Formats: sequence, C-alpha cells, structure tokens
Amino acid sequence: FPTRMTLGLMKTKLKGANQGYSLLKRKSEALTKRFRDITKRIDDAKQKMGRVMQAKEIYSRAVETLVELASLQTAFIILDEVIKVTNRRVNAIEHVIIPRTENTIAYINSELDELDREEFYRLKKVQEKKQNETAKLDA
Amino acid sequence: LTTAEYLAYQTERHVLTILTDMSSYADALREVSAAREEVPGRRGYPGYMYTDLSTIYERAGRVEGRNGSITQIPILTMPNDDITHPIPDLTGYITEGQIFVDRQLHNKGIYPPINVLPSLSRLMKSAIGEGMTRKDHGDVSNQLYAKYAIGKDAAAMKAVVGEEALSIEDKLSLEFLEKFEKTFITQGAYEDRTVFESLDQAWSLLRIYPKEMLNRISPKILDEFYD
Repeated sequence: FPTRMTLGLMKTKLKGANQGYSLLKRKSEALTKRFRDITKRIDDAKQKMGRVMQAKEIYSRAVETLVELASLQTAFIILDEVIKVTNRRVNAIEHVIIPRTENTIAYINSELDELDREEFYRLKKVQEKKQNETAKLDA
Repeated sequence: LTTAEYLAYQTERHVLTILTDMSSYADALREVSAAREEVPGRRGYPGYMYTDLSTIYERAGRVEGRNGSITQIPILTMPNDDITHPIPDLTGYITEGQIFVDRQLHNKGIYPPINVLPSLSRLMKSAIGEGMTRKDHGDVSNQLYAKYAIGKDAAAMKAVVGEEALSIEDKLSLEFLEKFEKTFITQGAYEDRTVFESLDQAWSLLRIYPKEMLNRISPKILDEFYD
C-alpha cells in the first residue's frame, strides 16, 4: 500500500483537488454575483409586474416580457441551488478531501521513510558484518 | 516438481502443479538466507532468489514429442494485502499473467472476488479466435476490460462528484460495471459454465450499452451477435 507511485497519485489528486477547489470557488463567486444581479432584477420585475395587475388588444406584448422575467427568476433560483451545491463542493474540498489526502500522504511518507531507514539499517549491519569479518581475517 | 516432470517426460499425461502458501516458502528461504549471514534483498529475500523463484516457475511447460503437458499453478498470499511486495512482484514479473483477489469484493458477500484490472493472461492470445473458442472472444474480452476500466473511472468520479453518475456515459458505464459485478464476476462456486454460456451472458450484459458505445469492437464483432 505504501508505495512511491501511490504517493505520487495521491499528491497529484491532491493538487488537482486544490486547483478544482480554486476553480469551484471562483465559479461560486461569479454565480453569487450573477444570482445577486438576477435577484435585484427579480425584485425590479416583481415591482414592474405588480405595477399593473388589477381594455384593448396588444396584451400579448405585455405578459410576454413578464414571462421572460419569470424565466429569469426561475433561472436565478436554479442558479441559487447550483451555487449552494458549489459551496457544498467547496466545503467538501476544504476540510474533507484536503485533510484526508494530507494525512494519508503524511502516513505514507512516514511508512516509506521508516522502511527505508530499516533497509539502510540492515545494509549498515551487513557492511559492519563484512568489515568485521575482514578485520578478523586480517589478523 | 520432480513428480510433475516425471509425469510429463515419462507417463505422457496432462499434469497440473500447485504450490500452496508459497509466501511461507519465501519466508523460509529468506530465513535460510538470513542464517547464512549473506547479503539480504528486499523483504529479507535472498539475492539469488531471482534464480530460485524462476526454478519454482520452471516446473511448467511442455516438450517436443511429448503428448503430456505440465503446468505449474502456484498460490501465495501477498503481505499486508499488498501486491507491491517483492514476492508478488517477482511472481508477477517472472510468470505470465497473475490472478489478483480484491478484499472489498470479497467483503461484499458476492462470489469469488477477481479484479480484472490487475488480472491478465498472456496465453489468451493464441487461445482465442475461431477454431479454439469463438471469433468474438478477444473483442468481447477487450470490450469487457474497457467497460470495466470506464466503470472504475466512473466510480471514482461518482465518489468525487455527485450521485448523478456524471451525465450519461459514466452512468451507463457504472450500471454495466455493477451488472457485470453482480452477474459476470460471480458465477458461483458450485456452478460450472461453458464458454458459450458466458459469451451469451456477456452479450446480454452488453445490451445495456449502445452499439456505437464500444470502440474496442470491430465492424465484424459489432455485427457478430445482434440476436
């Protein structure tokens, strides 16, 4: 499990999750601004539609614009939900994925360093054994 | 091994050798090497183990003029469920192909947990095609591997992203993956199925995916079974 390749894949996934977190953050900001402008426009359209409510023809050119504003409103709501999902994804990319990847990378690094230390210790013991044998044969 | 050799070179019959708990044998060899105070390798294994392990893999193969065939099928347990270990690495590098067993699928409760990703066969080339099994064999095999890989990537995506299964393609890929996992992957321990039955089952399992969704299937293979 504790391999250098696995550490590389985890690190790459971590960096990708970081860049994705930044992108999702900026996207959440833009979506927030857009939903805000669409919200102000929704209020303005609410006042406009509330202006004349309760005759002759040409009424087909009236309710149409109100329908467009309604479409913009629904799109604004969907944008709000999507912004919520984006914020949730950003929150999941903050203290969840990042911490897990960091901890995993730390543990893997510790395991690899410890294994390398053990191998180096065994090699040092082998070299010491050979040196001792040579020193014994030299006499 | 000498018994199998004596069976192949004299009795002239089909022989199958199997070594159980080869990891214990490797540990024993490592112990013998450690007692000799020689230069230890990875996981305390011997330096000449490369020739030793090969000698364990040299118990297979047929001969010219001999009707009998000896094939060794050793079995070992990877330490700490890690195939990256020297034993499994050497066993995989020396021998052609390896059978891997996932612990998760075994923890699922389904039948035998073979992971098609790590699993491969180098003898599946000349043993495929018409005259052996079917002309739809290799194509459906490659298509199965591609579908499994796509399903795996779609699973990782499903883990990273939402539950919407990443639009269309990844959804069908994940569905086909789960279907192949609950059906094709598990045939049951007490059930023995032929190649034609597996081919038909795979043909029924590939009906979920579109005909143009398979890039691993040629024109003839796509026109092979429309039934």
